[PDB]
Amino acid sequence: GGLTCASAPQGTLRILEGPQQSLSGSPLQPIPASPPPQIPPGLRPRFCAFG
Amino acid sequence: EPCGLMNHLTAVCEVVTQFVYTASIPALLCNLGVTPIDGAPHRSYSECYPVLLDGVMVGWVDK
Repeated sequence: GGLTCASAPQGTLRILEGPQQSLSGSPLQPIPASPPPQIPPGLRPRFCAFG
Repeated sequence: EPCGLMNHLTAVCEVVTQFVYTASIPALLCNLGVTPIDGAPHRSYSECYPVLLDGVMVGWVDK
């Protein structure tokens, strides 16, 4: 009436919960790159010679 | 005399200072695929990675 060893298991199942990968879009930056410093339009000379 | 010994952090770098629960993490790692240190790795202990979480070895995510 006691507990005895039974037949060895024939296989093992290991369960884990996993989600999946999306598409590669690689959206690097809101406003991207190093935007260049640049000329103010027209500007004009702010200096003249004497005479 | 202090060269290379006294450094300074970059502008974006930062030190972590918050403390969190980190108690539901060992139970999530097992849902993800880790097998607890107790047993049944499902491979050979050589084709398995030893998982650690803050000094405490959760144990042996498959390779």
